[PDB]
Amino acid sequence: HETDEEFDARWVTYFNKPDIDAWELRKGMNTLVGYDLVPEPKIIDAALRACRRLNDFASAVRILEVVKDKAGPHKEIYPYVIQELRPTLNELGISTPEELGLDKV
Amino acid sequence: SVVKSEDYALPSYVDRRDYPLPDVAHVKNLSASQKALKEKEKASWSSLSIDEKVELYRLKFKESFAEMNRSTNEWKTVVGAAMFFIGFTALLLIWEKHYVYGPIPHTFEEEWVAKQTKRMLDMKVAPIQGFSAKWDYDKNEWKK
Amino acid sequence: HYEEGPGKNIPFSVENKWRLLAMMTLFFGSGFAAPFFIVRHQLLKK
Amino acid sequence: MAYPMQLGFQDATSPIMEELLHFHDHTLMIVFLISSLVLYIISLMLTTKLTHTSTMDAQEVETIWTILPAIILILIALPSLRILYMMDEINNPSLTVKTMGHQWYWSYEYTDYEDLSFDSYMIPTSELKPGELRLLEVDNRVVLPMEMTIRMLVSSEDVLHSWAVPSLGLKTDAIPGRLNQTTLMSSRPGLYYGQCSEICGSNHSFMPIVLELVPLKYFEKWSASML
Amino acid sequence: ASAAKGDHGGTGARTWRFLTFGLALPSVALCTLNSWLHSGHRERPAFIPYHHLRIRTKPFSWGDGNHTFFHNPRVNPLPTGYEK
Amino acid sequence: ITAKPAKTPTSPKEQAIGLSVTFLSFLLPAGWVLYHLDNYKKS
Amino acid sequence: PSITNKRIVGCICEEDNSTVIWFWLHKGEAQRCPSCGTHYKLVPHQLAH
Amino acid sequence: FENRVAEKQKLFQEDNGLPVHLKGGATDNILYRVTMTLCLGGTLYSLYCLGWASFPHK
Amino acid sequence: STALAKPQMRGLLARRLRFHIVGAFMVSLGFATFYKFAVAEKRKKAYADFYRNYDSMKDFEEMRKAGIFQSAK
Amino acid sequence: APDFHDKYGNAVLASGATFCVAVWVYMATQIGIEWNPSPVGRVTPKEWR
Amino acid sequence: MFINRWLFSTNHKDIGTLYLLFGAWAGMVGTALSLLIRAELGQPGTLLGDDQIYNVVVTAHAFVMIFFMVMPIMIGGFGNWLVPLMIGAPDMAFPRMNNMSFWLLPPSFLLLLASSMVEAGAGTGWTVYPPLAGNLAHAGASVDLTIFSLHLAGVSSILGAINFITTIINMKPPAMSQYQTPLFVWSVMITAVLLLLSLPVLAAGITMLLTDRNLNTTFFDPAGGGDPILYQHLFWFFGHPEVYILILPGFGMISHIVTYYSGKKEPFGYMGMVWAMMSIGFLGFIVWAHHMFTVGMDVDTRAYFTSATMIIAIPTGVKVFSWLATLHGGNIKWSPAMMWALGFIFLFTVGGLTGIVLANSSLDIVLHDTYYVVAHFHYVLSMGAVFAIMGGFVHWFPLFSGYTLNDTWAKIHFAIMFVGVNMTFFPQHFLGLSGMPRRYSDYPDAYTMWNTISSMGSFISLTAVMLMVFIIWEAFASKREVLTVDLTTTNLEWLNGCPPPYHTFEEPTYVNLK
Ligand SMILES: CCCCCCCCCCCCCCCCCC(=O)OCC(COC(=O)CCCCCCCCCCCCCCCCC)OC(=O)CCCCCCCCCCCCCCCCC
Ligand SMILES: CCCCCCCCCCCCCCCCCC(=O)OCC(COC(=O)CCCCCCCCCCCCCCCCC)OC(=O)CCCCCCCCCCCCCCCCC
Ligand code: HEA
Ligand code: HEA
Ligand SMILES: CCCCC/C=C\C/C=C\C/C=C\C/C=C\CCCC(=O)O[C@H](COC(=O)CCCCCCCCCCCCCCCCC)COP(=O)(O)OCCN
Ligand SMILES: CCCCC/C=C/C/C=C/CCCCCCCC(=O)O[C@H](COC(=O)CCCCCCCCCCCCCCC)COP(=O)(O)OCC[N+](C)(C)C
Ligand SMILES: CCCCCC/C=C/CCCCCCCCCC(=O)O[C@H](COC(=O)CCCCCCCCCCCCCCC)COP(=O)(O)OC[C@@H](O)CO
Ligand SMILES: CCCCCC/C=C\CCCCCCCCCC(=O)O[C@H](COC(=O)CCCCCCCCCCCCCCC)COP(=O)(O)OC[C@@H](O)CO
Ligand SMILES: CCCCCCCCCCO[C@@H]1O[C@H](CO)[C@@H](O[C@H]2O[C@H](CO)[C@@H](O)[C@H](O)[C@H]2O)[C@H](O)[C@H]1O
Ligand SMILES: CCCCCCCCCCO[C@@H]1O[C@H](CO)[C@@H](O[C@H]2O[C@H](CO)[C@@H](O)[C@H](O)[C@H]2O)[C@H](O)[C@H]1O
Ligand SMILES: C[C@H](CCC(=O)O)[C@H]1CC[C@H]2[C@@H]3[C@H](O)C[C@@H]4C[C@H](O)CC[C@]4(C)[C@H]3C[C@H](O)[C@]12C
Ligand SMILES: C[C@H](CCC(=O)O)[C@H]1CC[C@H]2[C@@H]3[C@H](O)C[C@@H]4C[C@H](O)CC[C@]4(C)[C@H]3C[C@H](O)[C@]12C
Ligand code: CUA
Ligand SMILES: [Cu+2]
Ligand SMILES: [Mg+2]
Ligand code: NA
Ligand SMILES: [Zn+2]
Repeated sequence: HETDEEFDARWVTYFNKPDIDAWELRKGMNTLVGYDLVPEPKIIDAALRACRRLNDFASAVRILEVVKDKAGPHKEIYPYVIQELRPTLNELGISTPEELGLDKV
Repeated sequence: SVVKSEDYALPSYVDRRDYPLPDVAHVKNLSASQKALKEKEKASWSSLSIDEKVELYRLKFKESFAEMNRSTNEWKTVVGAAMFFIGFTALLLIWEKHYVYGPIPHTFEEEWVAKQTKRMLDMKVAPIQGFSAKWDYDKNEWKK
Repeated sequence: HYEEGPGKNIPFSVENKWRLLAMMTLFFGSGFAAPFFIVRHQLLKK
Repeated sequence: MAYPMQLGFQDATSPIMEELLHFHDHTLMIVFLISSLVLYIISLMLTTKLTHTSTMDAQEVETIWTILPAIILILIALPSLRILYMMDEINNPSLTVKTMGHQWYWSYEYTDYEDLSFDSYMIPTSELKPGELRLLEVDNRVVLPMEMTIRMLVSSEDVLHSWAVPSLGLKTDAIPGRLNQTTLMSSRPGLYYGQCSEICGSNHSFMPIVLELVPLKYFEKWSASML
Repeated sequence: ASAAKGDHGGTGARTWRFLTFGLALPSVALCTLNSWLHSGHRERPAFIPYHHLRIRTKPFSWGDGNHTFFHNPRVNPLPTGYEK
Repeated sequence: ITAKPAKTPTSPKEQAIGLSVTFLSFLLPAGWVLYHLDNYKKS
Repeated sequence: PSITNKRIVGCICEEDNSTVIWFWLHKGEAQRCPSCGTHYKLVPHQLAH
Repeated sequence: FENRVAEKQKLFQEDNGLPVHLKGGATDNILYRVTMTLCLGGTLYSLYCLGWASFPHK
Repeated sequence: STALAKPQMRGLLARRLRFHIVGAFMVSLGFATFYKFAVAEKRKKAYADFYRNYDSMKDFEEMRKAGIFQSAK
Repeated sequence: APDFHDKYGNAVLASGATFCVAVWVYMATQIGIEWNPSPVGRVTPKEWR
Repeated sequence: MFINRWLFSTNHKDIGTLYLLFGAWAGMVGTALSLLIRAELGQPGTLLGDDQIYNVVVTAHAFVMIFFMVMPIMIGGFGNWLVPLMIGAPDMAFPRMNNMSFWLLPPSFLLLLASSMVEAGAGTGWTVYPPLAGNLAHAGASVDLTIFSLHLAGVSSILGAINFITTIINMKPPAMSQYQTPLFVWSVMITAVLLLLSLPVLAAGITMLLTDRNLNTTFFDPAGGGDPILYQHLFWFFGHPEVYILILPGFGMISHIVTYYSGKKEPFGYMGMVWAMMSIGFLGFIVWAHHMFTVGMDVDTRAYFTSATMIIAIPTGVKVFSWLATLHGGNIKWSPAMMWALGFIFLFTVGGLTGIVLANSSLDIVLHDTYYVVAHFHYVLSMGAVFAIMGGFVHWFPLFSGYTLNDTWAKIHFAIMFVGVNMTFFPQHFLGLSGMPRRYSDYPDAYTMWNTISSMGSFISLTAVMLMVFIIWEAFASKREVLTVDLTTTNLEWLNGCPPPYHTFEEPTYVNLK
């Protein structure tokens, strides 16, 4: 079908819709995590900013958790994605699951 | 917090790592302070304290990913109990041998077996691989 | 109407767990014992 | 006969039984491979936290796992049917023997030349001689000439039985009103044992078959002595 | 009746395509395999000039008059026997 | 699946009773027949 | 249509999907099919309809 | 004959809570009791016959 | 500090599957080779070696002298 | 809070295994069961005729 | 109210419950019979008596497990509970006839028990071949009571088959095509077609046996020109479809369980799964004489039945691979029902493969009427049909009852049963290859070691069965009421709550056509 870039672009466009609603945010993330991939930082970036326009801090944190979960045993992926998101995390005031202690069992 | 049976037709909360954003919030009713916190959530999140961010997370969700995904000691119980009941089974077999089974036939007496073995060797039972093949007819012993 | 809900859509009572244990014990126990007593019966004939 | 802790077939006494052993080895290898492959794939599907739960297209992969099994079946069927037809090949026996099943013993008739027939009963366990085998010995063995093609004809004068000798690869049902044929050829002298192989009542476990394979001249003198 | 399967929940094109690819063409493929195995030329039988066979009451209107239309030299003898 | 806590909790002691009674309901009648097999055959 | 205030909907998202998506539709604002977002609204009545 | 189906439709649709097998009136009750009595009585008799046939009779 | 490099992020399940289906195929060939040597060929060779110089009359005479036969003392 | 398995798992596992091994070993070796193993390498053949 | 509800039922759930209770009780009877077999064989010599009492036990073991445990549980129990809910139907097509299918089974079971109490019982094998089953070698009532038991069970299932086919064809939502119904529903429809076609032929054959026994016919008696082998053809024309009847609803439940506990909304390859079950159903009618390779059939016939039998591996292999592909990428929930299904996939495959060994008529000469056959069919029945039953039971028990099992105990139960059945049946392959016959009460001494192990295995399985009863007791004793069930959007039978109301889908589902 579509290239990797066409896929990422569709998903960036989806979350960037200015008046995206909460149902669409959930439908988007719950659909995305069914694919065999960890979403590119640019996708996650768009989804966090959707959380911001929806005034939903908690879902922003959950999205970071599911990025880590989708990586499975590839422990290098999540710190890379956080690294790439740090400007957005700082701009939006999103704390990571780790900074909130939510990575404790 | 309290899920009721008469709610089964309504959208419900679940913690599943493959359904990260459930259909409802974990906590729907809000106290005065929790209302104020949701109002503050409309302003910059950088002004929320860590405790306020955690509280917002726990209003939305019940367990974190780390919590819902935790490993448990259950296997110890399962494997140990199964071995217990398998051991119990051996008690039934001891009982059966003691109270139900009588003597086995005289053909398992050591001398009978020794004679039956030689006669099987004399008729060359399974002489290519199975039985007599393993006997050294020249040295008159089992092949090493 | 008929009773609905857990413990009510079955032909046996689950209102007291010890009466239930006795009922289940007779029910499954009678099925498991029957072949042994049929064997005994056939042995006692001839 | 079988021996203690035996895992596979009794050693082959006839060329057909040897053929079966090699074909069984061939088939068992496939069985082990496929069952191992499935167990292994199970474990592989179950050992990762990575997920892919969206809809998966099936067309391409189902070619693989229809065509590969079809090929494997054909690799089984070809040697299977070869042995089948070779067992049916014409061979020109030099002797015919009949056996009739009964509740609960076998009778044998060797009527090419004289009227020779006798009954063959299990030796009771209380009467075994030291070294003899429980539930397998008979009073009158089926003596036969080694290294010759023998026509066995099987029937029954009462209920179903079945006449089997595993180390020669033989099992032919014994049906009243019907005369079933099989062919027997022992590469070796000796004693070859089998057991009734169709449920036939109270002593089905206790009506065995013992063949005694000897040189032709010994068979002839035994036959004369059994008249 | 006698077979098995079991649809009939509503007949349509999708069901008949399912039957075409899932039962009918597989049958043809199996019979094609079976035929591809039991091929190979059988030994031809001794010629015997039976008078009820190789009938010739009038010459055929083609060739030399004595060959059938799809004459196969390997397996079709003339009234006088197999050809060279 | 999720569920309510037990309406009538079955303690370990109660489970030990239920399991013991269950097992004995299978084992004692068969055990009695099998113990007496000889008396049945020798009859 | 419904003679009560909720009814189960099954939604076949794309033509010839073999998977049907099932959910309770409740009286009130239209709801979306979980899988594909198609909207549904309940129109309750008495069986004089 | 005359078509009296309408009358039977009225009878069997009467809002009296009776199940269809009794809704004809008192005769249904009698035929039901006869049937059930023969079935239950016959079944007990058959158990008796099993008991009898379960042992030898010299 | 150094940045972390970007790792592969797509198709990780499929990649794992491909690699292990291939390893399974290689092991299946490894086993079939071992089985043909240790079981199938071993059997052919045991039977061919047993019968290569087999003397059925000698075998019979040994059995006869051991007393095993009804028809031959 | 620690659950049943946290509190008791280690002991269920250790005691179950020790019991199982001990009772099967006793059953298999001490009560006269006839396993009838192969005579090969075990039995000295003895004259029978 | 009690009699109206439970003896006069017209409700598919309650009748489903009645079947589940009946089959559970039958399962105890059949388990006890199986322990008597293995007690007899657990040491050399004679325990009970000679082959007659032994093979009355064997014969009853098989009829009980097949006709009173597996088929009532899969079709009468899970079928009645689940099929109407899975298509949104308000009940079965013939809700009152449905009840007679249930109530014919206690009398059928009574007749089988009576057969074993009168005279010396029917010691025939569950195939009931003449002349052993005829009126000279089995004089007296026992075999006729057996025939009649089969008649009633046959009528029960033929009418149930009519009910299920009609319900599944006629009572889906008008927008739902047959290719939008769940796989368990397909598996029941196909099994019901097989029952409809095969049981009348069995009925014809056993009726001929009845008249040979009582009316002086001679269908199977050479003295009148009859043939015992005709009985075998008629019996096995039913008997091979019957084993696919026993496994297909199991395949259906396995598809649902594997899908559910993989966190998937659908099984992999849905139309291939439909194709495979239909192909299995069809091929299952053209293979019966692989039960007859030693009776004296012409060689070309043996070649045909060898080849046709092996074909079935192709659609069955699609199903196995499709289950593996459903697990692939799943968010695997290691529930007890998942463990049952995973054990199914593997052990069923082993038993299918040994069935392909047996399909080779040349090898079957040596394996026929030996324990190798017994090993094949207990891998697909005790570790296949039974594992699917236990998987379905633990999975849907909260739906039927409204209460949860203790999952830790259910995992212990699986573990015990898994050890016990493999310890029972795996050594039977060796006994069969080395030539131990079927239906023997005792064996030459060489066969002792594997028989001893096999019998010890059977006691482990007894312990699992006892534990199962305790687990069900503990669930009803503790009364943990279900709250939320995941994945209802693709598992309609849960969507009316646990347990669902007596009447469901009084207002049908809304499904449009577009
Ligand atoms: C696993 C293979 C199964 C094969 C099955 C084949 C078919 C057979 C029947 C299929 C039977 C399947 C049984 C599999 C057990 C799985 C355990 C588990 O993870 O359970 C889950 C855990 C809790 O786990 C969780 O909370 C989260 C979800 C579970 C973990 C998922 C993540 C896994 C991915 C990570 C792996 C990394 C490796 C990467 C590798 C990748 C490389 C790139 O529960 C626990 O603590 C306790 C569970 C106890 C299970 C014991 C039953 C054993 C029965 C067999 C007979 C035994 C006789 C003993 C008594 C003997 C007496 C003699
Ligand atoms: C398959 C069901 C599960 C397995 C259950 C039991 C598992 C344990 C055993 C089993 C461990 C797996 C290995 C299987 C074969 C072992 C015996 C053998 O040497 O078999 C030889 C042949 C013929 O023999 C001969 O002509 C040559 C004899 C060679 C003698 C050399 C000494 C060999 C060692 C002694 C064997 C010890 C006896 C074992 C006694 C075992 C008693 C229980 O017999 C046969 O055909 C038997 C036919 C069985 C057909 C079903 C195949 C299913 C396989 C599943 C494997 C996947 C991975 C298992 C992975 C297993 C984990 C799931
Ligand atoms: C659930 C019950 C069940 C099932 C499903 C089956 C399935 C099969 N059985 Fe059956 N069988 C019985 C129950 C069952 N059987 C019973 C009870 C008897 C004895 C009756 C009696 O005498 O009392 C019996 C007897 C029996 C016999 C007679 C043996 C004899 O008496 O001498 C034969 C012979 O061919 C046979 C063959 C098969 C085959 C080929 C299948 C096939 O359907 C199996 C196909 C499955 C696979 C092959 C596994 C999955 C496939 C893959 C992973 C694909 C790749 C595989 C290959 C390429 C081979 N069976
Ligand atoms: C479904 C079919 C089925 C099942 C499950 C079994 C189960 C068992 N069978 Fe089976 N057996 C047959 C069908 C079956 N058998 C048949 C057809 C024959 C041939 C008969 C003949 O030759 O004529 C036979 C023959 C046979 C023999 C050969 C007898 C001979 O040739 O002399 C043996 C010997 O060991 C044997 C042993 C066992 C054992 C130990 C079990 C154990 O695995 C059983 C253990 C217990 C269970 C599997 C529990 C049972 C289920 C429940 C309690 C249900 C629970 C209910 C709910 C959850 C709702 N059986
Ligand atoms: C799929 C493969 C076959 C396709 C069909 C092939 C042709 C059939 C055409 C029509 C059949 C009609 C006439 C039948 C005549 C015989 C033809 C039979 C088919 C055929 O082709 O038969 C061949 C003989 O052809 C011959 O004689 C010569 C045939 C040519 C001359 C035919 C002349 C007769 C025409 C009479 C027509 C009458 C029409 C009446 C209609 C009236 C309607 C009211 C057989 O070949 P062979 O070498 O003998 O044996 C083979 C040995 N290797
Ligand atoms: C005993 C039985 C065994 C006998 C032998 C059997 C061997 C079977 C071996 C088969 C290997 C097949 C592997 C296929 C995996 C590769 C496909 C995949 O896993 O990937 C999926 C392809 O899905 C698509 O469309 C296409 C459809 C979905 C593809 C995934 C499903 C196929 C999975 C097959 C699983 C087999 C499991 C084992 C069974 C034996 C997703 O890919 P996309 O690029 O679209 O999305 C990616 C998003 N991007 C574009 C931005 C990156
Ligand atoms: C839809 C069908 C599509 C077609 C598929 C192909 C079906 C073929 C059926 C052919 C039946 C007739 C064949 C007659 C030819 C003679 C055969 C014969 O006469 O065989 C006899 C039995 O016959 C017999 O047909 C017994 C005849 C009845 C056997 C029935 C078997 C199949 C039953 C299927 C029923 C399905 C339901 C149909 C209703 C809708 C056996 O005795 P012989 O074999 O002689 O052995 C003697 C020698 O070994 C030694 O001298
Ligand atoms: C050795 C001696 C053994 C003797 C065993 C005899 C066993 C059985 C005792 C039978 C007593 C029969 C009593 C009458 C049963 C009538 C069933 C009937 O007529 O069933 C109908 C459905 O079956 C349908 O149509 C189509 C089906 C109609 C079936 C009629 C009954 C057949 C009974 C015998 C069946 C086997 C026949 C042979 C097959 C080889 C109606 O279904 P219900 O759910 O009722 O209602 C639905 C409502 O909507 C109707 O208003
Ligand atoms: C195949 C399934 C069967 C599994 C095996 C059953 C396991 C053990 C069950 C125990 O059964 C009891 O055992 C007693 C002996 O231990 C028997 O008492 C008998 O023996 C006693 C001691 O000799 C006497 O006191 C009693 O009067 C006499 O009935 C008793 O009757 C029987 O119920
Ligand atoms: C509402 C439920 C109905 C339950 C009815 C229970 C009826 C019980 C009547 C008892 O009948 C017995 O059965 C036989 C016949 O009825 C008689 O035997 C005799 O009967 C035959 C008469 O036809 C003869 O052929 C035989 O010689 C002979 O055994 C016997 O004397 C008689 O006592
Ligand atoms: C055509 C039919 C249904 C397709 C649909 O309408 O969705 C499909 C469903 C299952 C398919 C079959 C199965 O996938 C099994 C076989 C797979 C082989 O690759 C082709 C033939 C094969 C026999 C397939 C032919 C055809 O594509 C089938 C029969
Ligand atoms: C009385 C009735 C008229 C129908 C109606 O209007 O009631 C008539 C019309 C058709 C008649 C039947 C048909 O003519 C067929 C039959 C013909 C015989 O000669 C008399 C009885 C027979 C069975 C008739 C009986 C009766 O007179 C019937 C039933
Ligand atoms: Cu003769 Cu069994
Ligand atoms: Cu079959
Ligand atoms: Mg047979
Ligand atoms: Na015995
Ligand atoms: Zn939709």
